Amino acid sequence: IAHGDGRRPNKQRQYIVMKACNKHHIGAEIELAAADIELLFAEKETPLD
Amino acid sequence: QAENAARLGRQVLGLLPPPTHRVSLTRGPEFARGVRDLLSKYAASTRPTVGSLHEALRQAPFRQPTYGDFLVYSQTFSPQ
Repeated sequence: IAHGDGRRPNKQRQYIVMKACNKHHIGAEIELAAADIELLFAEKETPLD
Repeated sequence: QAENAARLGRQVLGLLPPPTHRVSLTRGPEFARGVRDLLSKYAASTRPTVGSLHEALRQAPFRQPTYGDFLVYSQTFSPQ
């Protein structure tokens, strides 16, 4: 906004903003017992099995 | 009584060393479908279940030790 005092005039301005993303990583470990993995493939035998 | 023998049809043919990867060239690129245990990154879902990963657990490494059979005097090896 210009005005009538002795101040210098104002040229038009321009601004440029540089923004970037950030990487993040997430991870958890599950253990599974070897017999639990195996007897999912073992055959049905008896009503206790 | 052959049901007992049908058990040994299951267990012996189920427990073998994995055979050699040999596919004739006239079949084509079917051999790439016969490579499953080298695949080591299985896909996951929102709610994964065993039925989604029962194929994932099926590939397991090949581990079989070699035993030793010793016939010992009962005096040297303490019985318990």
